Parts: sequence; structure tokens; C-alpha cells
Amino acid sequence: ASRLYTLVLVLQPQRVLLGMKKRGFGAGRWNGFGGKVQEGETIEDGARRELQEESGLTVDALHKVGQIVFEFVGEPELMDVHVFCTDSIQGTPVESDEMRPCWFQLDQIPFKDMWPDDSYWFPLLLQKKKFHGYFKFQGQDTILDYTLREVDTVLEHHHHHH
Ligand SMILES: C[C@@H](Oc1cc(-c2cnn(C3CCNCC3)c2)cnc1N)c1c(Cl)ccc(F)c1Cl
Ligand SMILES: [Zn+2]
Ligand SMILES: [Zn+2]
Ligand SMILES: [Zn+2]
Repeated sequence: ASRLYTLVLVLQPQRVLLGMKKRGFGAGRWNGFGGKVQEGETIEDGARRELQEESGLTVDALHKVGQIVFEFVGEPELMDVHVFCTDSIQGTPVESDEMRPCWFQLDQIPFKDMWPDDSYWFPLLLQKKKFHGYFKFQGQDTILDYTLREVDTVLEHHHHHH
């Protein structure tokens, strides 16, 4: 099957808010906010819930800017990653036990300290281009293949449990 995930980028005109994973899986890397969508909540609920827990921020709105599929050789469960961005935050960013938010100038993004697929789709998100992406991995993050398309509009999946 697949597992449903959200990824949220807080993107203001000249800077982006990323979070460093503090402990555990993927520790020491910077990424957007998000996580697994739980049963009982919609995709948008999960994205809002993760951003609140990981950064302490509330959002007025989330823009659907991308979809990514992660596939790992051996695992029959793909990752269905719904990607959102937003520039209408409320509150002050404050770390959780899991993530610490920090602002980054758009021309100083630390790609070497982020997940490898970010080097592909993150520049498209930075240029306000919507995208559909697929990445096949082996191991933690070794890309075997990928395809990345710019889209006019992000296609809806019509998840009826989320
Ligand atoms: C923050 C982000 O980091 C990534 C994790 C992964 C990832 C997560 N898990 N794995 C595998 C590690 C071992 N093999 C099974 C999963 C790779 C791939 N690309 C990423 N950008 C991430 C994570 Cl950590 C989890 C779910 C997501 F939808 C996203 Cl977008
Ligand atoms: Zn479900
Ligand atoms: Zn946006
Ligand atoms: Zn989906």
C-alpha cells in the first residue's frame, strides 16, 4: 500500500523556516515540518498539527504546491507526501523536543545538510513552481532514480479517510 505524509515549508519573501531534527530518525538534518497523517484527521489537520507541535506556529492557510512519492526497494509501502507551503504564520517559532526551527535566507539554503531529494524539488518550490515528484531510494536516502515534473495545478487524490 502506501503511507500518507505531510510536509510544510514556511516561506516568506526572502527567507524560509526550516527545522533541524534534534533526536532520533534523521537527526542533525534540516527539513520542512510535517509527518505521518494519523487516522482520524484530514491531511490538512495533520499538516497544521505537525507544524504546531514542531514549531509552535499556527497558519491562516496552506497552499498545495507539490506531491512527492518516495519508494524504497524492498518495502511495499510507498510514501505519499503532500507538500504545502505558507507565508501567513502566527506566533513565535519555538522548538519541540524533536525539532528546532530556524530562518534561512533563500540564497543560503544548506542543501548538504538536508535530505538529498530536497536538492531536486526544493528549488522548484522556491521559484513558486508546483510539481509532481517521484523518487526511488535504497537504504536511508540513496536515490536510485527520480522523475520531477512542473505542474499547472496539483492533482487531488480524494482520500476519503483523510
Ligand atoms: C523530513 C523528511 O525526510 C525524508 C525522509 C525520507 C525517508 C524517510 N524514511 N526513509 C526510509 C529510511 C529507511 N528505509 C525506510 C524508510 C527515507 C526520505 N526523504 C526525506 N526528505 C520526511 C520524513 Cl523524515 C518522513 C516522512 C516524510 F514524508 C518526509 Cl518528507
Ligand atoms: Zn488512513
Ligand atoms: Zn506558498
Ligand atoms: Zn495522497
